[PDB]
Amino acid sequence: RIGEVALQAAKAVGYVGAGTVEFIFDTSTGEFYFMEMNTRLQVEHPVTEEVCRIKGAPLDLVKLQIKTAMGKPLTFSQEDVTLV
Amino acid sequence: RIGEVALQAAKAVGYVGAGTVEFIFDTSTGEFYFMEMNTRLQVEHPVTEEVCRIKGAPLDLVKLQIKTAMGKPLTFSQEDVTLV
Repeated sequence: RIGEVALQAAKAVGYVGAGTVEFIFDTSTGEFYFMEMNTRLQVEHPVTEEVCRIKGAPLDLVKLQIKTAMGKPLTFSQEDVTLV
Repeated sequence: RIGEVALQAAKAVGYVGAGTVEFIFDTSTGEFYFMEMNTRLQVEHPVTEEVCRIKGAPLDLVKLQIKTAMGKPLTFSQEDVTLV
């Protein structure tokens, strides 16, 4: 679900490339509320990489951003990506 | 290459669903020239199916057409499909 909310916001403003949506969460309430988003690659990009593989292959975040600039379209759905 | 030519024509007119582009070819010339296209599912659909697999799974042409009508987007690039 975190994804469905995040994709709605990025589509609404229109977005190309890589980015990060930030939330704020309370355990007692159990719900997440939007706080801020950054339209820029974070410093924490290589961290999230260790917990995601696409089509069984290692993921490179910067690679795609160059390929995104290339104009080529993607090759994978949200599905091909799995955490490990 | 047959693909690159076919995709150009379908994009130019705009197209949704399944279709077939027909060519005419001379061995002596070695080049293919456009003759006609049909904007309709052929009768020969199950034939081409035996020579194409997507993500290693059996392909169902009619299935996708319902899923295309569903509004869901695809899950595979031109690559995932291989002949066998």
